[PDB]
Amino acid sequence: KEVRKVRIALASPEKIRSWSYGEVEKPETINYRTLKPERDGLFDERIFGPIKDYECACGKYKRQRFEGKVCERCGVEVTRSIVRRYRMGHIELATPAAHIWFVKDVPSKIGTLLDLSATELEQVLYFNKYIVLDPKGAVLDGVPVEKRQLLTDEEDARMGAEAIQELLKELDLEKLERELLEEMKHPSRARRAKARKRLEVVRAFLDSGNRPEWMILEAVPVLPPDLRPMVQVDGGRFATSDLNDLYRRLINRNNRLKKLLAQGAPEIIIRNEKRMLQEAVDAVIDNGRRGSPVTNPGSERPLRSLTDILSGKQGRFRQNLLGKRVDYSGRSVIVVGPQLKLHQCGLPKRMALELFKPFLLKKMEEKAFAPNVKAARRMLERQRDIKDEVWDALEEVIHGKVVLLNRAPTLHRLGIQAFQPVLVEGQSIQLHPLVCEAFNADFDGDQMAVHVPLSSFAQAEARIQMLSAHNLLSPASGEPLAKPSRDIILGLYYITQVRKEKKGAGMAFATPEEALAAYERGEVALNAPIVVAGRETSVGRLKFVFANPDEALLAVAHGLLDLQDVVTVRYLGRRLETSPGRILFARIVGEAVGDEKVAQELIQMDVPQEKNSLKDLVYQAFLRLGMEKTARLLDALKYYGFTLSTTSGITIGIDDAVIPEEKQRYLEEADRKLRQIEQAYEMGFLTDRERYDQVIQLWTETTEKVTQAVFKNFEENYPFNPLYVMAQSGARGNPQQIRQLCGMRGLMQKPSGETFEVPVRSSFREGLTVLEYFISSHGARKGGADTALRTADSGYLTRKLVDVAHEIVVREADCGTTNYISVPLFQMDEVTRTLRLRKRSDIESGLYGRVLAREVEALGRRLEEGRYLSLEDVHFLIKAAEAGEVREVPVRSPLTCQTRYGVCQKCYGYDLSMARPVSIGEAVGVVAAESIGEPGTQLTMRTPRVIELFEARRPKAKAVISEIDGVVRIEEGEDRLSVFVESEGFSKEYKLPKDARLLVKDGDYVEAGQPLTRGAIDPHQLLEAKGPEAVERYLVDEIQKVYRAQGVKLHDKHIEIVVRQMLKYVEVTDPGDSRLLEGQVLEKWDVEALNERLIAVPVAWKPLLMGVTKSALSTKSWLSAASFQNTTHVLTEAAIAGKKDELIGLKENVILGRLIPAGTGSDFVRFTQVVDQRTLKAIEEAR
Amino acid sequence: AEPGIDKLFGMVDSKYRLTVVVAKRAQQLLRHRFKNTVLEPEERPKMRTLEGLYDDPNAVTWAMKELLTGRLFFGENLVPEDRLQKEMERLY
Amino acid sequence: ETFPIEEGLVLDFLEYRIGDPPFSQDECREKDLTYQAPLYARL
Amino acid sequence: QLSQFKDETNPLSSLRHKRRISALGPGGLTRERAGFDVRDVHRTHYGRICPVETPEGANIGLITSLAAYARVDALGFIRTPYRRVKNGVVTEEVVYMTASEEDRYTIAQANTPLEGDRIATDRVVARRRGEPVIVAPEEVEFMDVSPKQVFSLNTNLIPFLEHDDANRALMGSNMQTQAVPLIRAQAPVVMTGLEERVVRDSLAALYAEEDGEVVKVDGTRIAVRYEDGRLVHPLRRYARSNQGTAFDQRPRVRVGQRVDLLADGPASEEGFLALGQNVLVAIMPFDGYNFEDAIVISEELLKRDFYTSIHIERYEIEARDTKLGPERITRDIPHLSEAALRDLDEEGIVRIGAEVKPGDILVGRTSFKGEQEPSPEERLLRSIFGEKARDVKDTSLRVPPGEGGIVVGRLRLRRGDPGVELKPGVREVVRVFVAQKRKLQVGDKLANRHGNKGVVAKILPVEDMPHLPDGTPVDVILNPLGVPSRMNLGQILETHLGLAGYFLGQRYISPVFDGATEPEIKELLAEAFNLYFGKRQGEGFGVDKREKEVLARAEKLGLVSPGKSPEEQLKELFDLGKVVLYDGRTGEPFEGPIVVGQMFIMKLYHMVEDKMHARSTGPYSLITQQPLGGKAQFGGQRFGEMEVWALEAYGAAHTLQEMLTIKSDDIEGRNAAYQAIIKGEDVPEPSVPESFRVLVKELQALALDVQTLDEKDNPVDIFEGLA
Ligand SMILES: [Mg+2]
Ligand SMILES: [Zn+2]
Ligand SMILES: [Zn+2]
Repeated sequence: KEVRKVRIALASPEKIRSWSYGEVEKPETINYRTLKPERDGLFDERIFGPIKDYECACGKYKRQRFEGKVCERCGVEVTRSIVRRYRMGHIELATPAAHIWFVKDVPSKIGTLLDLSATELEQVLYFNKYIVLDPKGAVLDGVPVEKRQLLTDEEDARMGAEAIQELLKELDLEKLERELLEEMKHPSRARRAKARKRLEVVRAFLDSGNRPEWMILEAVPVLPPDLRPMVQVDGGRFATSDLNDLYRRLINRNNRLKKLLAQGAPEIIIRNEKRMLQEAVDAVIDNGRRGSPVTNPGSERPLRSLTDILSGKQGRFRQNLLGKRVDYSGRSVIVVGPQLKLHQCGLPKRMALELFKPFLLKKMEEKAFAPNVKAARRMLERQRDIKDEVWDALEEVIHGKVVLLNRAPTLHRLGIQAFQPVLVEGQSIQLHPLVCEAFNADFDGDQMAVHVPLSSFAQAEARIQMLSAHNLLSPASGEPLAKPSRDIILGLYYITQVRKEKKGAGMAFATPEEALAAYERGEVALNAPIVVAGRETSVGRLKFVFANPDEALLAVAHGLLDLQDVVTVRYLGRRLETSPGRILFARIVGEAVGDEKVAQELIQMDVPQEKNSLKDLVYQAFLRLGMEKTARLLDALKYYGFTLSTTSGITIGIDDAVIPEEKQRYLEEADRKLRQIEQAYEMGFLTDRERYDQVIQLWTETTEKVTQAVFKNFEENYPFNPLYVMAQSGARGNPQQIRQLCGMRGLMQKPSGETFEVPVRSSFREGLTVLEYFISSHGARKGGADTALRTADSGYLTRKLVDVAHEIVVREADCGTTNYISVPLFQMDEVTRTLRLRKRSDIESGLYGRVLAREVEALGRRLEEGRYLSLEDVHFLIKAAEAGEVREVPVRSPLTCQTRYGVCQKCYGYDLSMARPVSIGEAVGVVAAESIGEPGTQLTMRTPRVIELFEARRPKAKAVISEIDGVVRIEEGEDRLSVFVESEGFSKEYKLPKDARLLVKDGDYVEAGQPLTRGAIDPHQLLEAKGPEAVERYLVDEIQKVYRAQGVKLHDKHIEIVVRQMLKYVEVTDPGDSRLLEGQVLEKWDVEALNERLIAVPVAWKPLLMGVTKSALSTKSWLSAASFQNTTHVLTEAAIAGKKDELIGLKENVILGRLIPAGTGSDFVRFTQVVDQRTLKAIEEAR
Repeated sequence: AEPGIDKLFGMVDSKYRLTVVVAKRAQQLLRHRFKNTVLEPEERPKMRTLEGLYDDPNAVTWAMKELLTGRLFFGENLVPEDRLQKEMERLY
Repeated sequence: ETFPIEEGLVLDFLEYRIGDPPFSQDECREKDLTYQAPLYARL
Repeated sequence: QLSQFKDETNPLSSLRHKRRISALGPGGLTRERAGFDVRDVHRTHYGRICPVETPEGANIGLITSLAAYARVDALGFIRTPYRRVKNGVVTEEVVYMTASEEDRYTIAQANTPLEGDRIATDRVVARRRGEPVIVAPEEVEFMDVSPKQVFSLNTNLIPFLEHDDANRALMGSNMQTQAVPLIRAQAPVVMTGLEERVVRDSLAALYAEEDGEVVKVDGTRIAVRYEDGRLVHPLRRYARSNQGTAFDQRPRVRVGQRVDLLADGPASEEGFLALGQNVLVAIMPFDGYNFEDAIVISEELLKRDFYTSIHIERYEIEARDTKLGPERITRDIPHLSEAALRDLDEEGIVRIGAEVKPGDILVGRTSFKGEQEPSPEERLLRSIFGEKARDVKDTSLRVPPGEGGIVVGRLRLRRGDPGVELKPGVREVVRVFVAQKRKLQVGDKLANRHGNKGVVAKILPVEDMPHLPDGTPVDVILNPLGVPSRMNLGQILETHLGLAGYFLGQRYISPVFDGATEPEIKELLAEAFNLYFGKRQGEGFGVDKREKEVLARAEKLGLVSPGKSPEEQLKELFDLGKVVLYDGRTGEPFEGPIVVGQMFIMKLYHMVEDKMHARSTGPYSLITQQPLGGKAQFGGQRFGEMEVWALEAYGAAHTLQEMLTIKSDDIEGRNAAYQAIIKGEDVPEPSVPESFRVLVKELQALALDVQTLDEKDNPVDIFEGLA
């Protein structure tokens, strides 16, 4: 058959024995002082007691057995457990117990009235005074009160923890009561709960089988996992296991009990013992109380009791769910260097081999090499320098096929890609540049694993999606990625930058003079004039739209023109001004696609330079071209992409860092200004804190000036020459990193939160005054802490993300839903209490490729309702916008689309990455959270604000909201700067302490009451004072705000395909049928349950907002989940109710070794295809 | 990237659905007897490596390139997943 | 500072003596044994 | 914990440990990545008696090192940096003295300067001054006493260590922690004679005693002295280090001289702490074989075996002895009998001076043992060929995955012996030694002293390279970008001043926050040019088309001044920038005043042949039922989480699942695989998990169940239960 819905839950003690089947009880001799194995009691091989001479009867056939002594054809030698399960029976019959009954008050606590001591009896010390028989001191009832001796005042009724096992087959039929009976306790308010949770309690059981068989009478531990034995080398051996010595605790007790009672052990003793079992049971289970250290007394380690390990987090569960292991894996160092780039990959002859060893043999079969594979490995032995023709074969395992390539760490699916292969020499693996960026991890000699998918249905299920030349061009987040990052730029950048060395501005009369003459001295590639031209003359260099302007390249070919933008007159489509220092550009990028014709348009030549407009060109080539070229092209800026930077170079010299000879002047100045500034406070005017802000605010500003300077001396005096320049404009290098270099850089601040008197005595071409390279250090190291915190805190934020979002897939395409959501277009800037126009990016990555809402009339061209707004179009509105016919463009994203079944097609703007709207199937769920796959490092735990909200945590202070709206109300007073609101109906007291003192004379629904101008308070009250209205937003833009001050090339889709979650949940409100007046049920189900059922009664829900983590936990299933804080707790209310746990849930499948319903596995694609006409014309006559 | 890859992704309903088809008409293809693909003359890719040549044993690429001959369809056709072996005799 | 561990019945701590490494250097590295140096103390 | 098995790598590193210093350990200040507070905490401070460039980034701050002038007399309680008081007197009342301020070694002249604005300090701030007034002692303590006092030691040893970002240095004041006895050593053209110590006080090399006069045999030992009579002298013989270093001690002398040194050190030269090999170098790119941040070596860097070393791995192999099977070491290895053995090994142990390669038996052995008795068809073979049967499972040593090498010797041990402190219940503890004349293939890390981790690109075979107009090619490159423009530094002054070495012929001493400056190099770059240009101008030429032409742009570029014939101009270029240069590729010139200058190259520990683990099925572990097993192999490779995600990010179903399927823990699936392909074509089996099968029971442990429920409720599947 084939797996499906995964059931679980209880298995009443009656069941224990079922699996238990038999085997157990007795003692657990962990071996003999002699022949190590067996013991005839514990991990004893089922029916193996030295020479049982039996048991082999149960087995039908297969092979012989029964060898009298020693051992027969049993499992002990082979098939011993076979890693399979083997249940033990436990002899357990003693009093009671408790399978932990968790830490949420279930399987007891609730189902009575009990807790805070529901264990005052269960853990023998009180009594659940069951038994009806006229009490005395004030009636009896049926619940704990036998404070010992009292249950001796009568001298049923028992302290014994068997009472839970008592009212068991008892308050079971009364379950048809609790169902009835209880809930009937309606209204009054407050107390409205309990019974609520109580409902499920009963409601989990009932027509959902099971029993309160939570009382225990037969723990059931296996044996396999332990019988591990002697480990040598280096410096120690001897060998043993845990869970067993942990197990023992039990049986011994449960054994000593019986024989220590039968011999009449009156009262006191009895309980004090028995209970041992109880405690002894909280063993194999969860060590959560006082502990049970080994080495007893032993003040040490924790017994691996399913806590911190096995089931826990990061021990077994968090380990074997994803922390698995390939088997053809491996690793290696890191290289780079022109090859064929893309689809190509380093990989070292030998190193490789093995990965392919299998087939290797195979090909060697029929085709020479060797005969039977038998040998094969027999030839791969002790590095018998194979080489000979073999190598000439491995490339038949290689050839065409491909492999992967990962990185440590990984915060981007880019993180793998995978390249086809080839092979140079020596160890260490090479890789093509760009990809480098897709790892933002320099070449500090790092390594990278190179797994290798083997299954044919995995390869195609790779390269054509994995090939580094596919999901690396324009990537998720927004912009592109497979661009020539550093270096390559300079290599070309150089081949551009006009050059105007300025020599003069004489004059001419059309070449006779000046032109001719001047070529003796004075003037050159300057301004000049003959009637309307400068000095782009002398060399005509012409041609036609053929295959060579000829001259140009051929002109410089000799000791003539300077390839670097010297300026001659070109000829291609028509009289070109440009120099070969740019025409070449085209040609190459031209030769890529064909007929420079196209290049022309696309490219920008009237401002070459190149830097941040390269992303573009490629990025634009895309839309208009399509991968199969992007490669060739993006893969040309490779060859030449280097040679230029090569046959040109551009070193660096202590010198090169040019001190701005217009410096020592600026400096001097300020100080002076300071001089008095100080010889001012020093007199009698302005408190210290005053001049403080001053002295700083003097260089705080003097700086920028010094900054300004250098960034020009360069761009006039020594344009490109100062290589320390074109490395910051755009190519590889920051700006406030040069002024640091040459300038001065000296604002420098203290440790905690104040700024230093003096600044840095730069002239970094000269030393520093100790204190300098000191206070500098002060600030310097703090960077360090921020970087390691982010990388180490990422452990809390990315995992939760990845989680809360998960099932988000997209089968089908056309759930045509209503309520559109217009993307904001103009934001109130609180610097300008008017309206700016947004950086024109948030828009971009906030509308870049989307699925329009309702018509787009404006500027003459009409954009039909429901259309994928191409980048080309955002402009069409972006630039357009101005006019004023659109201030809120419409479209639909995840802020609506009632289908938690996935996310459906065309609802996720375009599809970011591949030029096209969401392909079908795509498990955006991934990319989703994997969107925040370039944040971490880049941020600041060190306050962290990217979650204060993300988890709906009522922030720090928040500066509380404005409940509703209406009447101003500005009541002045003593020390309570409390301003309020009202309007003939009602309101309250809004106290704004000795903090914000900003008024207002109007109303406003919830604005902010004006204290926290930034980030509304806890939406936990906004949704309340509004609804998902403005609670599926705020954050949405309130978030980005933590990215809009740290680059970030994402928005739109991604971060908005997460929210949906956080609120989806609901808190039922007075319905009928599916019960749970309180409840918390899932979204979409409610719909269905307020649909199919609609055809009756009501189900009236109520939007509800949680957090994120809380969101991740308790979900549509039970399978996934766990992986968090309350490991047990979820498994608790997991069993009970049959809980079948649907299926569609990837993380699910994965674990359960089932295909992941998505990508190329989900419902949408089971498709077929094979058919070769006469084959399809085979069943076309055979059917 | 992939030879003609651009003529793929679109000429379908969506990425995966493509890749999918591919790796089927592969085993099914070559793995079900090398001589099976639609290609006829030399349009059948080769591997002119060292001194000698031969059809790339990497089947996987035939299909890619096989999806360039009008032949072959893809979709809920012929429900007898078994009968895909109905040819498993006509091609032996 | 270590009271003469109580229970007559009273122990006493008087003077030490050390050095005399039972395994001179190198030897130890040829094998193992820390270059430990035992002591004693009259009681 | 703290014990940090000494990192005796180089002679230095080690020392640092004897210092380092941490608030970590058992005292309460403890774990990784915070408790309650740790981020806002151990930040910087108010203690100059410590460098601020040594931690790292992880358990940062909580680890560093004390400094030179610091902790004398009363170190027993709270650090105490030395202080100067104008003349022959000294004080250091802890790093607590924050009363009366102090000066910071700047400007002077026989006890008193003239700054008139004493660059002094109060507590933390840095007020202008207030020349206390009287040369009559400092303002109760004022004078850096010397510059370096501010940093540890693992610091005051880098060139213009007053010209780079702090974090550049940092990512340097720890690289030095990881060197390598290139045997050749060199002691940097640039440096601080502190190396006068470094070695000595760490006792790398050796020393002396009063009288003098050698004699010696050299070979292994060394002569004596005269004073307190004769006195032989051991040494090293490569010896084992706690990681590989393998420290030797070649020496110096010949007859009689007593100052006062004696025999070299591991990484050493005449008392001058040498660590790396300062070959030439030169900024600029080349076929980007230096992208992001990489280096380019020249095969000649192998010719003269400049870069190479050695590492000793002790191989511990035992044979306890149960009661079923007794493990021993007869050179009469079973089943597999071949010349491959008897010739080299023989009688168990293998003679010294034997070359070894992967899988090569190291100490063949036996072991009785009968775990899996007689096979079926196998019998059809045990005779078919007639090799009868065996009785002692091969059990051998066989060199790990890979380690072709030599043998500095062996070593045997045994029970009941007086000196044998073996683990009870055992006998024998074979312990053979092997070292490996390293090298430098393609991958190892180079890095300098100012922060520039290498990563060999593609070493060149002479022909190519930058051919100096006078043949000399550039042994080393190091294209800018990465950390130069980025994460800034100075070093470079370690290039220019450098060339004033292969040429000028002198080496130099460059202190910190003092001396060695931008004009210095000039006055030095001086005689240098006249010199070099000299030769050629009196040897054969002076100014050539190429060598000249460039100079062209040199001007248009915004550099050379349009002056005298190509001489003058060609000069300048020197000074700072570097002379012409061409290219062993095309042969043209390198249009641009390139830069060049012997500097410093380290080649840290992170090699490659040591940091690599490739394989296939190899492992296959039990209990875990997941890779990690082999009395030969021993690799791994995690895919754990993330790695996953990113994969499902696309539709690698059959590939994603593939991991957790066959290539992970499908057991049968495992074999189904190898067999599958081994055999031939076939989409290896679908799948069947396992680790899960585990969890199930693992779960069922407690009162649970796992109806592997089927399709439409009632089918109900509980698959796994036998098959
Ligand atoms: Mg690193
Ligand atoms: Zn038997
Ligand atoms: Zn939709």
